[PDB]
Amino acid sequence: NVFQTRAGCLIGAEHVNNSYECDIPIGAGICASYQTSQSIIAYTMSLGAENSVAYSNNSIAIPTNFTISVTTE
Amino acid sequence: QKLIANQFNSAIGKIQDSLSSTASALGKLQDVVNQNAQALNTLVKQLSSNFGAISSVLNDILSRLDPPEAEVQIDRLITGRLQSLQTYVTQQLIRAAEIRASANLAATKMSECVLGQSKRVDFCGKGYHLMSFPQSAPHGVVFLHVTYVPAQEKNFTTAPAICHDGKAHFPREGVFVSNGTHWFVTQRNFYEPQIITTDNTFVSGNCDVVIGIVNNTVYDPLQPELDS
Amino acid sequence: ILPVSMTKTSVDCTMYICGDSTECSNLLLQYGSFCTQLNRALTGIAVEQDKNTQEVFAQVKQIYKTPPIKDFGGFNFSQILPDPSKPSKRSFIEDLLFNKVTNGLTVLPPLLTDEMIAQYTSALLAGTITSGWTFGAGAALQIPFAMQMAYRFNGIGVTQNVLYENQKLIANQFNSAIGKIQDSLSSTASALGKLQDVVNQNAQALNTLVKQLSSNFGAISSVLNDILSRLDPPEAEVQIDRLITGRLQSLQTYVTQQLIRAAEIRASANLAATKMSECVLGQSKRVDFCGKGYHLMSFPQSAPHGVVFLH
Ligand SMILES: *[C@@H]1O[C@H](CO)[C@@H](O[C@@H]2O[C@H](CO)[C@@H](O)[C@H](O)[C@H]2NC(C)=O)[C@H](O)[C@H]1NC(C)=O
Ligand SMILES: *[C@@H]1O[C@H](CO)[C@@H](O[C@@H]2O[C@H](CO)[C@@H](O)[C@H](O)[C@H]2NC(C)=O)[C@H](O)[C@H]1NC(C)=O
Ligand SMILES: *[C@@H]1O[C@H](CO)[C@@H](O[C@@H]2O[C@H](CO)[C@@H](O)[C@H](O)[C@H]2NC(C)=O)[C@H](O)[C@H]1NC(C)=O
Ligand SMILES: *[C@@H]1O[C@H](CO)[C@@H](O[C@@H]2O[C@H](CO)[C@@H](O)[C@H](O)[C@H]2NC(C)=O)[C@H](O)[C@H]1NC(C)=O
Ligand SMILES: *[C@@H]1O[C@H](CO)[C@@H](O[C@@H]2O[C@H](CO)[C@@H](O)[C@H](O)[C@H]2NC(C)=O)[C@H](O)[C@H]1NC(C)=O
Ligand SMILES: *[C@@H]1O[C@H](CO)[C@@H](O)[C@H](O)[C@H]1NC(C)=O
Ligand SMILES: *[C@@H]1O[C@H](CO)[C@@H](O)[C@H](O)[C@H]1NC(C)=O
Ligand SMILES: *[C@@H]1O[C@H](CO)[C@@H](O)[C@H](O)[C@H]1NC(C)=O
Repeated sequence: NVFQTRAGCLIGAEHVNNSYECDIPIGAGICASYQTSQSIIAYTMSLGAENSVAYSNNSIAIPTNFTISVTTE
Repeated sequence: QKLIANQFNSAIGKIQDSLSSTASALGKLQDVVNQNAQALNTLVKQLSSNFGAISSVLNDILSRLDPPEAEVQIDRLITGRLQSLQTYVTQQLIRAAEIRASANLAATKMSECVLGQSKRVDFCGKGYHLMSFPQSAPHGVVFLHVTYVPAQEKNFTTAPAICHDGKAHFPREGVFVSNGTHWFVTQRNFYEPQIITTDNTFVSGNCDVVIGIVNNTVYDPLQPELDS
Repeated sequence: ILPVSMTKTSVDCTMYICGDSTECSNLLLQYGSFCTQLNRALTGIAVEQDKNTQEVFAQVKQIYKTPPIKDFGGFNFSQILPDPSKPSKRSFIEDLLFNKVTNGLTVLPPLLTDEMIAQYTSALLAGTITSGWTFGAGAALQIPFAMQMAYRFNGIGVTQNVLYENQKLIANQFNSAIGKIQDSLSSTASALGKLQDVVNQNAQALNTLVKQLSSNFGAISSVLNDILSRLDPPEAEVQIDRLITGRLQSLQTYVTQQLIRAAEIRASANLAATKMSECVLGQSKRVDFCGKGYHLMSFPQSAPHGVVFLH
């Protein structure tokens, strides 16, 4: 059970064909994470989580309601 | 006003538990301290190393040895222990210049984001910025950026002008929209439709050159005033 | 154009200083934490080198993606919108940017890969167009394009009737203007002078850092074993005292550079992420911050260890 990355031979984690957000960055896009029999897995990460916007030359989207957040820095 | 008070207040509360149960929120400040201590330790331990010299302690090289020994030995200590400083010093200067770069950033946020209202997008944190509350922390400052994030969308059909009499009209502030019958000028960042009268619009030229214009009756505030 | 990251290197101190010896590596235990406090130095770089590119490019929650039906009112983006016909989808202008650019020493790969980057700058650039700027302050809001430009004029004080009435003629002033770049990118190898020189300066140091292995430092030879092999432990001490000193002193000279230079990139990286935040995602009011003239919008394009804004 050994994986071959771009970064190097990664022993001890099972490749996964899903793609989730990054957890422990390894290299060349391969991010390991612990998710479950809970075994360290290594999987190509999703840059973001994909979206697509419906653009049409006459159509606009106006927020009807808002929030107020508070974000430490 | 009242709703907003709560959305404020609640948002205040969560911050506490975003802290009280999580120390890693302070990671930055937490590191700056560590890296400091992490230096001194690494610096201190350098006292123990022999740098090739035949003992760690100076006295025991002093005592045991004849000066023409001690001299040549004590150099290795010095030259080593010396060089250990220049490492430790340089690390500071380089590091202490980084802080200086992050101080000059706070002194900016303090000035712009607190004392003013910042127009710089995502300088004050994601979303339109409202105000900021500094809070002191050990060797560092913590800002509470109160930001305005819009929420619930509705699609609309929008057209950039209106031919009324064949002149155009463009909205003075914020877009035209329609929900499918009644065209509405509105302000952009919040949905507050309004019937379109001349105070909302300003004429420019005539139709054709506009691209996407749409018919409508642009209401006339005056005219009913003439019912007499 | 701006640098963003520099090549993440790593140098095992122990091996460089002392290549392949049980002798040599027994002296280096005495000099103490040096080796072990270098590798911590050169990591602090390699960490942030991936923190930079994290901060510049990924400011966006989600990867947006373009609509397959391109109508912007005449503005022709196919130049900058990505290419399915490459293996990695990089819009035309993104590729010119690639071509025009020219002992224990490792080089690590960048966390985000030059393909992934091209997804971000194909998101920003793709959410800039449909969503206006509102995707920076929230979740994107589809808004027609030419009903955006009307809101990037009021930013510069020109009132929007100067768009819809000029709309066409602008599109050409635009659609053309995009064209010139290509030549000016293809004609001029000094367009990239910034990025080009960063990458040099690094590989300029190693080639200097490597030649050090060839130096006497007053010692008899630069082959660390020929001392060891020919000459005896009570002798080879001193002779190897020097090399270990020099070759070490030659690290610090190199390590110090990086920390100094990396802090420079670190400074140019923030300038990006400020543009990329303010310039791209907003409409920047800071005179000549986003380029000469009243600023309308800006289109990021990735480049190797760099970023290229079209203002
Ligand atoms: C606008 O949004 C806010 C929150 O995003 C809404 O406030 C909440 O409304 C629900 C019921 O609609 C209540 O149960 C919650 O307690 C409210 N929140 C708070 C903090 O009190 C508000 O109703 C929305 N208004 C509209 C017109 O959609
Ligand atoms: C678009 O919005 C307008 C504004 O509300 C609607 O016109 C009025 O809608 C209210 C809804 O409570 C009715 O009571 C009024 O009678 C409507 N005005 C007229 C003159 O009929 C309109 O219905 C909305 N259209 C759509 C398709 O949503
Ligand atoms: C808006 O309504 C006007 C009516 O004033 C339309 O203009 C007419 O277009 C037709 C189409 O050929 C012509 O036959 C008429 O002569 C035009 N009117 C006049 C007074 O000459 C226009 O097409 C409509 N456009 C929109 C976008 O609603
Ligand atoms: C947008 O511009 C692109 C180039 O910037 C145009 O692409 C050319 O299209 C013609 C067809 O009319 C082809 O013969 C050329 O080979 C294309 N050029 C390249 C480099 O591939 C495109 O036509 C324009 N389209 C729009 C809608 O503006
Ligand atoms: C405004 O300026 C632009 C360029 O500065 C002018 O655009 C050109 O105008 C000439 C007219 O002599 C046309 O032949 C060209 O086709 C225009 N350029 C393009 C790309 O279409 C424009 O004419 C100027 N307007 C005025 C009223 O002087
Ligand atoms: C990924 O998918 C391919 C084909 O869909 C399959 O052959 C391969 O075993 C999968 N890899 C993992 C780690 O599941
Ligand atoms: C707007 O219209 C699109 C049509 O593609 C739809 O997917 C989207 O959910 C709509 N948004 C709202 C808020 O109704
Ligand atoms: C918008 O695009 C549609 C394509 O469905 C086209 O029919 C229409 O004329 C366009 N109108 C504007 C204002 O762009």
